[PDB]
Amino acid sequence: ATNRDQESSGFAWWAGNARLINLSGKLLGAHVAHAGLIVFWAGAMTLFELAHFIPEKPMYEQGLILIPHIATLGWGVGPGGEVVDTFPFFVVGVVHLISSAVLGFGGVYHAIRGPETLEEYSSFFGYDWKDKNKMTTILGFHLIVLGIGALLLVAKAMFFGGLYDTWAPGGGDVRVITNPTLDPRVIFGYLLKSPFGGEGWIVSVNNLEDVVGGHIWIGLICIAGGIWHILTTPFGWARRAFIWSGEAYLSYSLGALSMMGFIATCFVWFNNTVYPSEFYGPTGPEASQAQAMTFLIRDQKLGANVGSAQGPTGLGKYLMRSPTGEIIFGGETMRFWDFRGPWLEPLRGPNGLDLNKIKNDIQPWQERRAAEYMTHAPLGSLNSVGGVATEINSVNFVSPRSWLATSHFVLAFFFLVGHLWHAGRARAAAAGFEKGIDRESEPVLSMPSLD
Amino acid sequence: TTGERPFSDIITSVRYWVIHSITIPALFIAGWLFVSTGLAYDVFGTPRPDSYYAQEQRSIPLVTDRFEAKQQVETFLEQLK
Amino acid sequence: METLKITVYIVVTFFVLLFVFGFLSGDPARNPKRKDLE
Amino acid sequence: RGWFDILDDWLKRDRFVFVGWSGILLFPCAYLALGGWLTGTTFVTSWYTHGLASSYLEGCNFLTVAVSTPANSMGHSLLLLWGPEAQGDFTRWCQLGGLWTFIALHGAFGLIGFMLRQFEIARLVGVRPYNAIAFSAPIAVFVSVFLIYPLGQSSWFFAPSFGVAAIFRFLLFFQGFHNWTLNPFHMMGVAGVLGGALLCAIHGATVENTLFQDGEGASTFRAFNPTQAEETYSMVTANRFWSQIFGIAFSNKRWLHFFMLFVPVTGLWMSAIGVVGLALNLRSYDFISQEIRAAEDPEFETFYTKNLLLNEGIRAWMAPQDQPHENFVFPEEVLPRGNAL
Amino acid sequence: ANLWERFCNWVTSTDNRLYVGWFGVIMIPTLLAATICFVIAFIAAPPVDIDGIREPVSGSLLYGNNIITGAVVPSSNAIGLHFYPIWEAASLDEWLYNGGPYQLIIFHFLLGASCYMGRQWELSYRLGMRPWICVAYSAPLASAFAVFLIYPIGQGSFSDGMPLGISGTFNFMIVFQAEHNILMHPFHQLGVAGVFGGALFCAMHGSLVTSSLIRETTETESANYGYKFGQEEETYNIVAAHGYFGRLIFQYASFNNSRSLHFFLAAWPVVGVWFAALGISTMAFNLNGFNFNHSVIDAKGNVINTWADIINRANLGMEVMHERNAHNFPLDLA
Amino acid sequence: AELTPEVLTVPLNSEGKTITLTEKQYLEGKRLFQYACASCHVGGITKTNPSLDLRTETLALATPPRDNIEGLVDYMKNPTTYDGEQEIAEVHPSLRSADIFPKMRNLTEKDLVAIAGHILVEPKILGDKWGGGKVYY
Ligand code: CLA
Ligand code: CLA
Ligand code: CLA
Ligand code: CLA
Ligand code: CLA
Ligand code: CLA
Ligand SMILES: CC1=C(/C=C/C(C)=C/C=C/C(C)=C/C=C/C=C(C)/C=C/C=C(C)/C=C/C2=C(C)CCCC2(C)C)C(C)(C)CCC1
Ligand SMILES: CC1=C(/C=C/C(C)=C/C=C/C(C)=C/C=C/C=C(C)/C=C/C=C(C)/C=C/C2=C(C)CCCC2(C)C)C(C)(C)CCC1
Ligand SMILES: CC1=C(/C=C/C(C)=C/C=C/C(C)=C/C=C/C=C(C)/C=C/C=C(C)/C=C/C2=C(C)CCCC2(C)C)C(C)(C)CCC1
Ligand SMILES: CCCCCCCCCCCCO[C@@H]1O[C@H](CO)[C@@H](O[C@H]2O[C@H](CO)[C@@H](O)[C@H](O)[C@H]2O)[C@H](O)[C@H]1O
Ligand SMILES: [Ca+2]
Ligand SMILES: [Cl-]
Ligand SMILES: [Cl-]
Ligand SMILES: [Cl-]
Ligand SMILES: [Fe+2]
Repeated sequence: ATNRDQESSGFAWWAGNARLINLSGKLLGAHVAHAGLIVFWAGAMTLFELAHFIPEKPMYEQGLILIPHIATLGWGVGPGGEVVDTFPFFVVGVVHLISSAVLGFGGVYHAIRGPETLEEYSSFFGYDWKDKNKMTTILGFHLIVLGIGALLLVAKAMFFGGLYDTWAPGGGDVRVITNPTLDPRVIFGYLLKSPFGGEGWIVSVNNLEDVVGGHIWIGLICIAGGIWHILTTPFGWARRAFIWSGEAYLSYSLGALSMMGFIATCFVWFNNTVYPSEFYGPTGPEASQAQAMTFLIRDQKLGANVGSAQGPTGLGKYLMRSPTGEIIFGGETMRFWDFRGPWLEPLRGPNGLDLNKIKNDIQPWQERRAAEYMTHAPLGSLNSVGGVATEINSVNFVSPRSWLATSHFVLAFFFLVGHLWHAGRARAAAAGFEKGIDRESEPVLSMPSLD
Repeated sequence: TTGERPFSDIITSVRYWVIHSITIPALFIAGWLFVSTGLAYDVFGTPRPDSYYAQEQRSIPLVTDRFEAKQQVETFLEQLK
Repeated sequence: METLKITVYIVVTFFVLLFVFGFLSGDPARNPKRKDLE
Repeated sequence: RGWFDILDDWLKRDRFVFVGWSGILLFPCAYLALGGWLTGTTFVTSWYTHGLASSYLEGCNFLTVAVSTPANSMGHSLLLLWGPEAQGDFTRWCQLGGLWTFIALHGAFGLIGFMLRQFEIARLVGVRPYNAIAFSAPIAVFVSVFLIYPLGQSSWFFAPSFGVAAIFRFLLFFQGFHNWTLNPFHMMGVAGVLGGALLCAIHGATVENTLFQDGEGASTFRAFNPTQAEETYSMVTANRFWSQIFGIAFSNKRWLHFFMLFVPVTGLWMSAIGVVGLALNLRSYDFISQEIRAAEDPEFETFYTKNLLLNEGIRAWMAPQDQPHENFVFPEEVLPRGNAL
Repeated sequence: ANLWERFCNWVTSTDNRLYVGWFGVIMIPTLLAATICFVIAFIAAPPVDIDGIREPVSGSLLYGNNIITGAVVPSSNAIGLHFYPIWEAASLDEWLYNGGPYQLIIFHFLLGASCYMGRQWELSYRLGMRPWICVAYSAPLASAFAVFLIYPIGQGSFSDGMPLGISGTFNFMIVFQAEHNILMHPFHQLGVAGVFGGALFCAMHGSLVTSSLIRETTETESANYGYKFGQEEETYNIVAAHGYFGRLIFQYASFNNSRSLHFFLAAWPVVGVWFAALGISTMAFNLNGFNFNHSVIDAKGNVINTWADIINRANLGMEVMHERNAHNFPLDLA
Repeated sequence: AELTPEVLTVPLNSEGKTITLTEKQYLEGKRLFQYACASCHVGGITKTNPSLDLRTETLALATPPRDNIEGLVDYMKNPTTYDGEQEIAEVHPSLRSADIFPKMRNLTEKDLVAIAGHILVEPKILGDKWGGGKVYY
């Protein structure tokens, strides 16, 4: 039983997987088996959601997070995001579940049956962490794989049905993308936008052309980069900047994933293009705006002139100006004037909300949508009591946006912590004092006093 | 050590489990029945779901007199017909 | 305000550059024990 | 070597659970406080004292069960089972809140018992009794909050009830009615608790990160021997690190650990003094200069006046259900409310 | 050596009275700017329209505040999450009315404290130390992020971020309870276990070590003089302290391993506070405390109040009174 | 106190006829009301127009009367403004507008009766809480 106790390995049971660092075969096993866990949950969770799914209820009233992902890809839904066929959901679930058996098979094999190290078995599959060439090669392989994935999204969008477009003219619908955005000024344009209000960095992408073109770019970039890293080896400056060891690489990736986690938190919280509100429920900004819209409509029906109605503070009760002058909804929702949504934009003119359009052009479907979104705001308790914290039990509801955002903030945080942990440790181990200070060679004792 | 038998010894011994595979379920069932027979309600004076209010009453039976409190509660209970 | 903005932009860029180039300047080697970490 | 000394012998035998003379006070009182809390939260109502459900039997969960205080009409009655109120009737006694005084009093004597235990074992083992001394802060908190505070008020009713949500209510009541956050004694309490937490964290982490390599393991816990004579971490390195990071550093270990005793203990004692004041409604509720200015000047606004508006809300909206003995009926039209909400 | 090499050697020097380092290169100016702006504002800033309703709140000393009431007031609700640096204002007077100082201060501070954490890693590396003190520091830091950045992002405005002042902090807490029932949230409860527990173990450790100090002094001098800085011998008898505590409870509830014990001392409050931060950071997206309002019902259907419902009444008072002129519609949706 | 046949006896129509609901009907009523209505009408109020509540007195002064089973079933088929003057199926869930309010598609006549019965019985249980809003929480 090689390296399977503290004495031989140096690692206690609670750090047991650290015993795998230089056992590439077993480590392979751990990784493949874990991939199997991921795929397993995707499939099983999908089948669970589908069993618990009532087609004529909004997805977001049913605690669904995966079916919305499938539906966004254009599978199983029609105009307005109405479910017209569940079978694609069923397929996604079943095929993932079946695939997890394969992955788990390979993982268990490599983990407790196969060659514990791969280097004597195969020079192709074996590796040394310190071998910069091989490391960048495997990195290359996987970059090519990722690019291929992004290109699969592109292919879905352009050649196999299209995507769900909440912005489609005449109403949200599945649409084939025929003219993806290829101009780098726009694509990287997003990358150089401020993350602050009214800008929102990449989180602000608001049309499917930009999304598809983005994935075209990312796909080519990843494939090119992958080839590049297969054919090259780190340059001198890189060599001198980094720690080259398993734990170091792990730490780099932990940093990356923490970053991605925070980004996804903001994506699901603000964006309603790749997270359509039809499936995920309205955003916080969206529901606040929707309340304003709802009472503007009600009161104006009762005969109120909403353009001239002065509220208690002196600001408009229904309508006011943004700090740069655009006409926007009044009350606290003044904070959310950067919100943009298919049900509100027809009332928007060049200077913002248009009073004539507001007076004459509001359709019943808009009233409906604003009422729906206002009454499904992403607020709710841990035991899934919908509404403000003072609300009485009655409505079983917490928004998918809340679930997704909170879960991924938590994970991104602990992953930042993990990055600090493993980076600090990788530095200490590479320098050789990760186990403590050498009593006979205590560095501070050879330093001059501070005073 | 302080002279007692190690817990590791005891709880992994056959005899321990011969004893406690009887005594633990016995206790569990006893408590179960303490609730299911309704005895708990009567021992502790806790209202059953139908004994918080009389049918058309909506006023809490709050105790308002220190020394005749006992009689107050008794009257309150009679008020459930 | 424009002079203020330009000034701050130049300052921030200066310090950021110091940070990056500094950590690029053989930092793993800047420890008491094993210096050869390239 | 007479009966007293034989008894002393037996009480002080080195067994799995040490007994001691102090054990005679401690174990029955601690056992009855814990058992009383569990009995009450499992089976006992608060219908007749508060108009509340408070047990598992009634449908409450871990967060919402409590052994609730007695009716306000009970005043500060000891509420003994054989007393003039319950008159020996166990069921009525439960319905009147007898378990509350039962738990508070047996709890108080159990705490005396435990601190006596700390003195006794310290004397027996030959150490200084600084652990007992430190435990005086828990005593001060329990006595000021569960005994002195309600004794200053109308009745045991306004003591904290023994339950999670019940305690949360106690907190919110103290904000609304006492403006307790404004109180400099509570603030010193906060500084002592948060500062205690900080010292706990920073000391533990510092020791763990200035360890000497005393073994070959990458898991470093085994490289310690309780019998060893050497420091297991470097105080000199620790001192240089914090000196260069924070400007100042401990250099004396004895002082370090005394300070760790001093900060949270002192914090809790100060908070106790504040609650003793709240027993008499002797609050730090207002700043008089603030109020004179704001009364005369309808444009003057600070976070202090904002928070009093919040307090006024808490009082008006919580009082009728929280204080049922008062029979409050606040018509809709008199409830303080901002626009729309 | 060239000028840049010399400069690097100085920056990363282990002999500076205060360590600079590359993180320090960012930390020092940002903390200085945050500090200076904070002090000037706290003394002299005019009233700030925090809630964007032209109702300016006075935070500074010169404008009617004391130490307890004063604050640097969060930026206007009108600004929301927009970036509002000095050069976005038409004038310093506009900047001040809209709460520019708040944004300048909290951004410079969040950056500076992040770099403080990094700097803790950096010096641990220069001194040949193990690296994880910075991880302990990540807990208070995460908390700061939670109340100054994450909660504002989630609610769509820096006007709902914590005020830089004592009473303002209490304001933040009370409105938080109204809108999230944070008290009934298990992550806040883990936070309380974290700091109550941290305090407890602080006092406990302190008292145990102090109680087992080895006699090295006379009764007319402080026992502290019995320890000398850098002595190799431990200054207390851990076997005696363990004998004591182990008898106080029972033997196997006590730590005989000092490393294990100090690791506990670090882990408990750090993890607890991590959960406090995550509690704020997730109520930032309105996943709130447990709601057991009207959860117990009798046979007819009458509501039987629990302590949770009383809590709910208090929260209602807070809700209906807070920001009394800012709401025009019945639901407070952020 | 109990959920008695008398509590569950509610006006069938405007002409003084009653109908006694079963306990299964009461439970179905609460379930269906939560399913199709509570998102706006939780506790007997109306979130998107708080001026109109589901109190029995309010429903009695509605046009046509809505304080009986027939009136409520009709409302769920063809909802009107309070004065009976406008049909509002286009902005209010109804069988007539099941196409745009899809949760109404699987509601049967039996379901409508149960929802109606819930709306009538619940104030008999909760009193002023029903339609009361936060003041009465
Ligand atoms: C996703 C989580 C995960 C994965 C994939 C692994 C994987 C691994 N661990 Mg780690 N570990 C984990 C979590 C995980 N661990 C956790 C949570 C802890 C703390 C409890 C540890 C503590 C730990 C220690 C202390 C050690 C390991 C070791 C190992 C390796 C060898 C295991 C072995 O030989 O046991 C043999 C086990 C058996 C013979 C029992 C059967 C195990 C199989 C895998 C069960 C498969 C069940 C599955 C349903 C079968 C499906 C079949 C179907 C597809 C046909 C292996 C690569 C060891 C190592 O590093 O060796 C060098 C080692 O010493 N682990
Ligand atoms: C891809 C992500 C990743 C990978 C591959 C690793 C890998 C490793 N970590 Mg790292 N780590 C990570 C992320 C990761 N970590 C994150 C996100 C954190 C922040 C918490 C850490 C913090 C951390 C510390 C402090 C340490 C490691 C250590 C290690 C090494 C041993 C781990 C082990 O055997 O644990 C065995 C597994 C366990 C003991 C199980 C832990 C139980 C968790 C906490 C329960 C989580 C609750 C769950 C999510 C929900 C409840 C479920 C329940 C109800 C059933 C191994 C190289 C050790 C090391 O330094 O080795 C060099 C070590 O001391 N990691
Ligand atoms: C990305 C993660 C994620 C998200 C956002 C969701 C979201 C949801 N799930 Mg899903 N699910 C997940 C992963 C996730 N799940 C996993 C891993 C499983 C397998 C256990 C499931 C299995 C599952 C089932 C069977 C069901 C759901 C349901 C739901 C819905 C209700 C959730 C609820 O009430 O939670 C309750 C909240 C909790 C239990 C709190 C969890 C708090 C954790 C333990 C804290 C962990 C902190 C950290 C990780 C620990 C680190 C330790 C530290 C020291 C380092 C909601 C949409 C329900 C639904 O409506 O389906 C239609 C439902 O029935 N989920
Ligand atoms: C994913 C990571 C991964 C890696 C790096 C390896 C690597 C290895 N495996 Mg393992 N294995 C894996 C996954 C992996 N396997 C899985 C998923 C299973 C279950 C089927 C197994 C079951 C398995 C067994 C039973 C054996 C190995 C063996 C080997 C060794 C010989 C490889 C060879 O020469 O094949 C030659 C390569 C080919 C014939 C080409 C493969 C064509 C592929 C599969 C087409 C599909 C490609 C596509 C990208 C798949 C995407 C999947 C993704 C969507 C999840 C090599 C070290 C052997 C060994 O260890 O001997 C001592 C061995 O006996 N593997
Ligand atoms: C998984 C993705 C991945 C990873 C881990 C790597 C890793 C690496 N790359 Mg590779 N690369 C990749 C994908 C990847 N690459 C792709 C897709 C391409 C095609 C575009 C390339 C093209 C490429 C080239 C041409 C080179 C590398 C090189 C390297 C090596 C050093 C790079 C470095 O120091 O980064 C650290 C990053 C920097 C030092 C950049 C400057 C620092 C600034 C301040 C970063 C600020 C970014 C900011 C925080 C991000 C916010 C958003 C932003 C848009 C505003 C390292 C092994 C170098 C090498 O040694 O090749 C052999 C090299 O010359 N890569
Ligand atoms: C040493 C452990 C201990 C201590 C300090 C206490 C203390 C208390 N108990 Mg608890 N109790 C205990 C163990 C203890 N109990 C045990 C083991 C049981 C299980 C039987 C109980 C069961 C119990 C119940 C059911 C109740 C209490 C109550 C009380 C409180 C009132 C007691 C009282 O007034 O006594 C008065 C008696 C003395 C102080 C004895 C002194 C005797 C003197 C010194 C000698 C002279 C006696 C004389 C010769 C007798 C002549 C009698 C003649 C006139 C007829 C007090 C806080 C009451 C309470 O909490 O109400 C809220 C209550 O109802 N206890
Ligand atoms: C290594 C290791 C580990 C881990 C492991 C793992 C992680 C594994 C995994 C594994 C896996 C991952 C597995 C999986 C499997 C799967 C399966 C086996 C499946 C099956 C399926 C089926 C059979 C289906 C069915 C169906 C259909 C088809 C239709 C629909 C419905 C149903 C569902 C019925 C541990 C930690 C223990 C430790 C030791 C070492
Ligand atoms: C898909 C898509 C898109 C696109 C995207 C893109 C195109 C992206 C890109 C991106 C990118 C392009 C990214 C990048 C990043 C980078 C990073 C993240 C970096 C990092 C770095 C580092 C980390 C470094 C560090 C350091 C320093 C600083 C100093 C020295 C040392 C060292 C090296 C350590 C859009 C939006 C249009 C739309 C949607 C879809
Ligand atoms: C009051 C009174 C008394 C006393 C009594 C007693 C002493 C009792 C006891 C009682 C008891 C002594 C009871 C107990 C109970 C217990 C229980 C009920 C438990 C439960 C548990 C659980 C539920 C668990 C949980 C958990 C945790 C804690 C953590 C881990 C995880 C888990 C979740 C598992 C006398 C007669 C003198 C007189 C009259 C008055
Ligand atoms: C916007 C961010 C900027 C991105 C810039 C990306 C640049 C990528 C290539 C960086 C080149 C690195 O170049 C780096 O700097 C100087 C160049 O004299 C060197 O100079 C350093 O050498 C040694 C290394 O031990 C140090 O002790 C010494 O203090 C210093 O002179 C570094 O060893 C070199 O690796
Ligand atoms: Ca290569
Ligand atoms: Cl307020
Ligand atoms: Cl509003
Ligand atoms: Cl009315
Ligand atoms: Fe210590």
